[PDB]
Amino acid sequence: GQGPELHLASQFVNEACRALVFGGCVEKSSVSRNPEVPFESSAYRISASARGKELRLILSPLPGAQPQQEPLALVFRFGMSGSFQLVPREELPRHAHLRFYTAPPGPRLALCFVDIRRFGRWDLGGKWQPGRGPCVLQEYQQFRENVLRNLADKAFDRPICEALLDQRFFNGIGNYLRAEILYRLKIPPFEKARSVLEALQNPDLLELCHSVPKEVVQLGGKGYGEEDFAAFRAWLRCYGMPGMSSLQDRHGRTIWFQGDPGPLAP
DNA sequence: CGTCCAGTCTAC
DNA sequence: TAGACCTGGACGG
Repeated sequence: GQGPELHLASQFVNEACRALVFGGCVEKSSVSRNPEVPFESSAYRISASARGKELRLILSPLPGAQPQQEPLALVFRFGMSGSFQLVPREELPRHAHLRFYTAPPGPRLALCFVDIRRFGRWDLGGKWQPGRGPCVLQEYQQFRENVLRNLADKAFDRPICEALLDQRFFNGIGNYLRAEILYRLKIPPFEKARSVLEALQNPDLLELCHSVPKEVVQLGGKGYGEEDFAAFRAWLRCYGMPGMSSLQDRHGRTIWFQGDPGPLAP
């Protein structure tokens, strides 16, 4: 997932879990190299928030719950294929790598972090990743200022299409988003980032870093629901669209665009 | 059957 | 940085 997917995932967890009580342990799959979640309570609620490309689950025991302990926070990064599902306890999907089980009684459900490729990671501790910039979705003015106020930084030496993936400044922006954002302003992807952003001292390039992902959020769903996917493929104008160019950036990631590749092309 | 394609993280 | 980390779907034979 990118910003939209992480945000929609957070809304999914909060709606799904609003009226559920969890109890017992936090089960990890045998295959997962992420840490055991050292947490057990007779009764806890789960809530989520997203910030950029990270999602924070908070495990909050009910007053009286045993053992007495304080809330525990986990941050997830999804990598290529992470997601959350609320499933029947005895019908876990494949690659359900972390599972929270609803308490005795009630219909026995499991909230599962599902990650086919296992590129996703989780950390004990609620801290956002130090060095990630503010969320392009929920912290727009802070994100905007964090870029224009630090254009001297060497990150802006790189092609704009590469800078847009630097989560220190574009926390939430990933591959389809950079293609879709640049196509809307017909900016060559290998224009120098500083050159494009100097200008901004018309929805402009930093506004699109906010408004474009917000469009994806308003599409809704996307595993949070199959025509959900069709609605997305329809929304796309550039990424993987017939008649568009593609190149490799210097980290081997495919940028989609129309026309002028731009000066710093390989 | 095979090939090729789809975001960190970390060792050097 | 260059390579590591994984599965599954879309292809072509």
